Amino acid sequence: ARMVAMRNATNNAKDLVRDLTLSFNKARQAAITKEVSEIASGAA
Amino acid sequence: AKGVIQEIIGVVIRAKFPEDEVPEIYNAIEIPLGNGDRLVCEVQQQLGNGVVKAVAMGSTDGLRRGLEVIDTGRPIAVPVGPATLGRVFNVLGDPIDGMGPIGPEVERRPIHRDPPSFEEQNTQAQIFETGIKVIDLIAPFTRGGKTAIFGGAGVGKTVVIQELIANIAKEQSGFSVFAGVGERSREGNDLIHEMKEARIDENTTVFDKTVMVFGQMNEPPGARLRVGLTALTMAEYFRDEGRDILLFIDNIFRFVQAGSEVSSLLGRMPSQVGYQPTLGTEMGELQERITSTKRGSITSMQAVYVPADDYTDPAPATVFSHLDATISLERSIAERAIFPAVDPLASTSRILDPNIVGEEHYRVAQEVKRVLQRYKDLKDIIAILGMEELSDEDKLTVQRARKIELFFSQPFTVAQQFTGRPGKYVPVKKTVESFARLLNGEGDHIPESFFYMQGDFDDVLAAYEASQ
Amino acid sequence: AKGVIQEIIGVVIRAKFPEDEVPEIYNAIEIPLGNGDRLVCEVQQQLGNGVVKAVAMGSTDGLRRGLEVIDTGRPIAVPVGPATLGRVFNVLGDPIDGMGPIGPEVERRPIHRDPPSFEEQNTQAQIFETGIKVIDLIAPFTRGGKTAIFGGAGVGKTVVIQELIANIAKEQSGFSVFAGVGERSREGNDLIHEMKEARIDENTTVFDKTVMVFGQMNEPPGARLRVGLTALTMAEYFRDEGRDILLFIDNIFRFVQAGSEVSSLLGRMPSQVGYQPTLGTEMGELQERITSTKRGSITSMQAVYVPADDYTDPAPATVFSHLDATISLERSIAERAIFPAVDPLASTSRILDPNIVGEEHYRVAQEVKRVLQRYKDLKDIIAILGMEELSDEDKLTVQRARKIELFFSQPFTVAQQFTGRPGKYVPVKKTVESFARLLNGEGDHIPESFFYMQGDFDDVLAAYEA
Amino acid sequence: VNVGTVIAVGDGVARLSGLDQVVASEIVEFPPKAGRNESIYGIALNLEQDSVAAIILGDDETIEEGDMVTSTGRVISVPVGQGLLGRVVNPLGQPIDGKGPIVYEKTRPIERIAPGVITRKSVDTPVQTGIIAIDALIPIGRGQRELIIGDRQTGKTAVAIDTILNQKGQGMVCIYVAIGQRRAQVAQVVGTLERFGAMEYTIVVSATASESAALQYIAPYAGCAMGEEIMENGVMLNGQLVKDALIVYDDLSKHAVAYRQVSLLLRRPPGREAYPGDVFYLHSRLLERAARLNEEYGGGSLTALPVIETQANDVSAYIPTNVISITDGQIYLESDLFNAGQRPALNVGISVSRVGGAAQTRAMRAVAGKLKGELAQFRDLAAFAQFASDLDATTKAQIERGQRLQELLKQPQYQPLPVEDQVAVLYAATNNYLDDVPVPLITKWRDDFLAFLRTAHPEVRKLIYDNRLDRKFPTPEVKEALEAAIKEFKATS
Amino acid sequence: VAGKLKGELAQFRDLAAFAQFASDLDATTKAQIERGQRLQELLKQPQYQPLPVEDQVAVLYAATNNYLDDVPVPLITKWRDDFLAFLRTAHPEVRKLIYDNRLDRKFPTPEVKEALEAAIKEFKATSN
Ligand SMILES: Nc1ncnc2c1ncn2[C@@H]1O[C@H](COP(=O)(O)OP(=O)(O)OP(=O)(O)O)[C@@H](O)[C@H]1O
Ligand SMILES: [Mg+2]
Repeated sequence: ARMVAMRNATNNAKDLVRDLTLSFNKARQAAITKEVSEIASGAA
Repeated sequence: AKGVIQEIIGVVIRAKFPEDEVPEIYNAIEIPLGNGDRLVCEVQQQLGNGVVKAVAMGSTDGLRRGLEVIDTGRPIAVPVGPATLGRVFNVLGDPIDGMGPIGPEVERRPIHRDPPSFEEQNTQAQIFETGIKVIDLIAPFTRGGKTAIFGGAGVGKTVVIQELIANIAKEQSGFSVFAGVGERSREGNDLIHEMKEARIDENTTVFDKTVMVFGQMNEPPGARLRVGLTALTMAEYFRDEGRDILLFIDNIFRFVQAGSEVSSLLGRMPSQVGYQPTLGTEMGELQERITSTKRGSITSMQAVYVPADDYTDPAPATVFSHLDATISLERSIAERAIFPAVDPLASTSRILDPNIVGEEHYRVAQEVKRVLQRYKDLKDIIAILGMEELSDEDKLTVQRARKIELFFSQPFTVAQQFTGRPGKYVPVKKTVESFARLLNGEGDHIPESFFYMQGDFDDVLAAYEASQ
Repeated sequence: AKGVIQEIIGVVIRAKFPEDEVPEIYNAIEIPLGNGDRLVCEVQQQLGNGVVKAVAMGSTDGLRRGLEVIDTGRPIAVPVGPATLGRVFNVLGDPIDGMGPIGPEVERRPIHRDPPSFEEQNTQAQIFETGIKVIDLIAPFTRGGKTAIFGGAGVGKTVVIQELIANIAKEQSGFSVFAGVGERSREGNDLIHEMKEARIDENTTVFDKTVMVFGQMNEPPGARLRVGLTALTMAEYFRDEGRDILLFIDNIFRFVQAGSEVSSLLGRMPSQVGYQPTLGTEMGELQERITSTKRGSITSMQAVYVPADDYTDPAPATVFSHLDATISLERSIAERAIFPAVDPLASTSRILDPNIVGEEHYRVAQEVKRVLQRYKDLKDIIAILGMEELSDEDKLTVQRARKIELFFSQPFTVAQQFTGRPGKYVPVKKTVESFARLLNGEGDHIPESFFYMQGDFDDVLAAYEA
Repeated sequence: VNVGTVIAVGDGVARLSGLDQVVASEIVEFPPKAGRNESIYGIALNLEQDSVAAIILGDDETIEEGDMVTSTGRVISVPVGQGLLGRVVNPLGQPIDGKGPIVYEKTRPIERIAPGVITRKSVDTPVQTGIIAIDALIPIGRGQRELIIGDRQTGKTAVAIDTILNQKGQGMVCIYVAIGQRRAQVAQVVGTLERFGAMEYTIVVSATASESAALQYIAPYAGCAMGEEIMENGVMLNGQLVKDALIVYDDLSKHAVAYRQVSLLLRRPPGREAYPGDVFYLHSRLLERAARLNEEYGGGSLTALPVIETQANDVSAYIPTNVISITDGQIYLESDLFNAGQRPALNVGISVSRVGGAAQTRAMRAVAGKLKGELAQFRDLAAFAQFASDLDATTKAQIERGQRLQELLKQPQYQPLPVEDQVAVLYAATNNYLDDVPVPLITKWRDDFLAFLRTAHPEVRKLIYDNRLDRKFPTPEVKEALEAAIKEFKATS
Repeated sequence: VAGKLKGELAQFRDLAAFAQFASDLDATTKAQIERGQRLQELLKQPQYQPLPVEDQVAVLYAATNNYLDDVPVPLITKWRDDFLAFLRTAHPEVRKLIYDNRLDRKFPTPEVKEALEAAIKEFKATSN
């Protein structure tokens, strides 16, 4: 039972890692966009 | 008077006037435009030797440089009074319904007025029953105060607004004003017309007690920018004479987005994500006019659209500080088929006070938040480890929290178009009693699926007995 | 013509011209370098009274303001024809190999052509038969359609490229163009030179059947931006003759990055994550001349480097918007000596639908992926408790899945001299029949071996008998 | 006074000095010169002092500094009428199919305000897409805005093309606007429309990826101008005057990208996701013109089917949420369902159509309401589906019923189903007449069943078609006839 | 007085990890987490009801010196309120004494220590 529970928990953790990776990449793209936007605004 | 257009940048028109006849900051100028119909622009800036920058509030896509502009000398004047009741207007105050134009004898008031002073502020407020369980329990709708719903694209802001209007528009005890700033002309209007004209209050329809100013998504930025001010001017007359006003503004965001487009065309230095530098001041100038004073009360219900699903966007972040009651609609709740979609933990209200709303109501609301706060604290543990690892009382609180989430769902009378569930009107007392019984333990044996799309607790019990 | 340099800011320069005869956009102005050599700059903007802003595409370190500039009156003229075959060029069309100049008799065409009109496009999509079993079954090519390959270059990507070139050369008209966009001078130029000259097919080396255009790392961003257009210009001559061309573009993301750098240098406002505002338009100028027309077809395989690991990043997103098939080379599949290390589960293709490749091809491909997907799910469980716990039939799927993934191996004619094994070209119909007959039950008694580096099922049986 | 000279050609914008008497959105001509036989047009937008910025509708390398420009005296407009029918054209109205020049009696100005609030009426007449799932759970009416939003290769274009194909005898003028699509995909769509003979009522406006960002920005507006002309004036189709049009804008995400490129090349301030601050205004003014006019204003309609491409099933992005807020209903096409084999992949749990439910044939909703209920039960019991032998008879029966319904919804491409066939199949499946049928062949069964009604009982199909407007569709005559039809077909099979 | 409060609250926050999951913790940790909950419930002050320095000092002394251990958590706040009423009615002199010598280096003066623990014990008998 512990083996099955840890298998399920590992699968859930991997799914959560995938979701968090998607969210982190979205945040990274947003941060780069914000940085370049404010740098271009300061330059102009 | 009698200037000439120099530049036409988008909907922003720069015009040169004589040196001693420059229009004021908020005056309205007019392009004859031929054909007997004229384009009414509103000055925004004064740039120098008779040059003024104005916002077209119109198509402004068929006029050339060098066209003459006539200075009216006054800001936009809209009709006010009982003559505006039961009529539909533009941003300019010109009716668009089939009925005739407003007569000259009707008073014309400028759409730009000072908000009520600090003396005139009326801080007295009381609960307004709306028949929606989550609204009347977690974030009570406030009579004489400012409230709004902040929802994403896919959530049901329009459904909630229409249900609210259907519930509270028959027993108005006063007139009402609806402003359709930046909203679909399919549902936002022309089917609120169908519902408002169908509703009858002792042989007088609800539409006969309503002033509706539109300026919707199709209009250029200027119309969406000043339609809110026009509606406020039409409602301030009724407030000043003592009549209670139900004010329903749609997508205050769309008001802010237009300001953003106007500022971008005006050449102002952009702030944050392309927004205007004068975002806070514009929001204040519009919202401080939406206040209940000592002469009359305005019961205002607003909607706010959050770009993408970002509640940290400057527009909703600016709105949040101008409200008595906040109701946050989340996409995650909506995608769970919970069509009310209100997040109890992100929805607050100032009148949720045991002196104002009642001791039992206050206790029930605080407990319904403490539960679902214990649930939000355990979302990850349930996600990874599962339900079993929690303690017994934690399991009970999580089960009750999920039951409460299902129970906040409620069918709406205006949702019959796409949902087969008949509408339900749950009084605030019934909602409080149902949630108190749910928190006590009654209904623990009931499966959670029986709390979905129900009214008070008696309906859930009856459904359970029907399922045996 | 005969302008004068007015401004030199890095690679971006400005040239003043008379009020008339101002060069158009993309007009390849030329600056004499005080000797036979010259610096070709491509005009990207027209400013005010005769001033044109251009990208250097060269060192631009020995230049002085006021130096003479000559307008060519046309975009970068790239030599085209059979003379380009077996030769290596840069973005400007100058041959960078040991051999001498191409010569004025050879036709030169503008780099900036236009994609084929709406009439010339093929109404239906035809499958391009590469001959590799895994490629032609799991992620079949599309004639005139783009294709992406994902790998770390240590998994035999060059072997697959050489095999495709050899197959098209021997079984079709067979001319290929390799665009080394952002190509390292050591890893990507001399190593590939030796590999292509050493690899031989029917007494002809692969290098003799391909045209190689290298926009190297050390070249300015404009050169790496326009090397792909140079390669398309070179391949379009062979496409116009009715031949079928394979265009191999290495790391199209480097083309995207060069475009972004050029846009940043020109002063244009940035878009999203440090990307050019003209990302979609620039990706459409490219990869739209890669189409299957009435006269001929250009099919392209393009290596794609994914920034970080984002398939939602704007550069891989814009690349994916123009892709018909993706091939995912994977390291573990290559660590075991399966050289065609195409990951069947990750690799997909648009043309793998019943209405094009046939119902039988679709049915077998799905079943091949289905058993492999079941094997991937049981990879955990087999390491969990051992193969014993697995139920029967599931035990068959694991046994069958290992055999089929070993059967994805295929001997290559370009690798004949290295491995001493003749190459086997397996047609798409033969591949479909062989894998269907593998799935239905035939060959189950055969062990996992005898499927390794084989051709059709017929080869697997004949070997088992012997 | 009507002629000017270009003083600068840059990022797709020419400055056009000295072009007085130009209105705020003319279509300047750039008359042909040596080396350019044809004329490329431009849209003047910044009518600033002593210079007129103009987007170049085409490749910007063609024109030079000092090139003569002629003002056409016309706000940006597209030719429209009946001549556009069956022709693939540029966003400028010029033909690209090569059949011949466009014959047009009049040109409609794009970029116009929508009819308005009063000049509208609630949708009543349904649009039959031909997909069981769409026509059952996501009703679409004439003059509404329904959004097809999905993740890359998931079938948005396939759904739009099936909807276009089905509108053969429905008196619709389908308009397909390809924004940013590669030329191969536009050619394949045109060929598919030609093979099924749907081009007799279809107008295709193509703005491909290779074309300038000037196009792909006015292409949806040209298509919407054509749709407005259909809606107001109407055209002659099959000998009758049709005033109902269906427009598919395809990828508006590519339209948003093109407008972002245009704005950034004009040095306009960026907003969220580097998109210009008025991209919502872009898509709203594009889509709001799709309306259902009331009787006094013509009674016409213009159904809009925008298509949005998301990344990693992120419906919370900027453009997808903008279009979701603008449109009336959404058709979420999940990639997981598409890969699982459910090719008409619809996330029916969270896909919805706010309006158009009342704009559905009474029969179709009568047989689809409890279908929706059963699918909801299947979605709820999918959690319990993992357990084996621990489920009672009711839950197992519900799971099997939901699987049967999902297999029924699975429909092959290029096979539209008439409304009578849809309602008959839904009746048979949802009134327990398909419980004995094994799941893997149900789809096959459907085809066979249709053939039965196509051969054995044409009168049953005709009677069902005539009795679709009645308040109570399951009238005794049609109910008995249909029940006899399924009983006869099951016995033979 | 507040040093023990801060230490116990920090230590309870530290053991929240074991509190969320573990149910086999020894009696020491159970009483420790219970004291942490006591102290947390002590701080659940209402609105517009400020407590002067002497009142807070008295309540914190009562809680930190184990005089509040027997009280269940949900009533603690009520307890506190009731306690204050006691000091506002039964014994104002103890509040005056606490306020008067709140600046001395050693606050728990034997004079202060008595008549306050006595007041707490008297309140304990009167209520529950
Ligand atoms: N119902 C269906 N049955 C079978 N195949 C389908 C079905 N719908 C779509 N497909 C196939 O799926 C693939 C992608 O569909 P489609 O051409 O509509 O693309 P899309 O998802 O709209 O987007 P994109 O234009 O970006 O490729 C095509 O090969 C098409 O034939
Ligand atoms: Mg598509």
